[PDB]
Amino acid sequence: AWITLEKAYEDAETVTGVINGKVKGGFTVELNGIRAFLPGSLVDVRPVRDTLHLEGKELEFKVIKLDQKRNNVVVSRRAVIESENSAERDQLLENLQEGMEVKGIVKNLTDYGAFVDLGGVDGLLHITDMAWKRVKHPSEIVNVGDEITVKVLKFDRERTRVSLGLKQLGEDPWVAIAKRYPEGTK
Repeated sequence: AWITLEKAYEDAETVTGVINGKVKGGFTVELNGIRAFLPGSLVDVRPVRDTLHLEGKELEFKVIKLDQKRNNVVVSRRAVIESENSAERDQLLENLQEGMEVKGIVKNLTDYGAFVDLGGVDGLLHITDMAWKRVKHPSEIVNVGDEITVKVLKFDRERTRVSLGLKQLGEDPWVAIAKRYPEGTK
């Protein structure tokens, strides 16, 4: 099995595997007795809110990384997912959508930011920038699969990543404070 997964890493082979469980960062797959990890942002082209149907199904994965030292292989639904996303990443790379303003669907929420799919690029929408308010948890404002319009603060071309912000639609209250609250106000 270990020789099998190493060749499929070299040969880019499609291997059948069973997803044994889902964790906060992805799904656990088993391939010929070797433990695989499917990243949450890499599970499917559609951010299907009902992930329960993905548990226990035999599905094919492409070996991205084989770790001899840890007995774990990181797989994603590759082959199929990589050529389409390169064209779409290039399209977003060429369009840049008036400073990357785009409707996006939140694939997964993390405690330091939200993963928002803009159709090819991964954005971290930080809890600080989800709203002007210092929210303790992103889960109350945006649910997995909600469409939010977010404005990009930073575009990382080399990693095909965008840093997102929601604050910029809400008129900056600090500039209003300069007009609302002079020094000395109780």
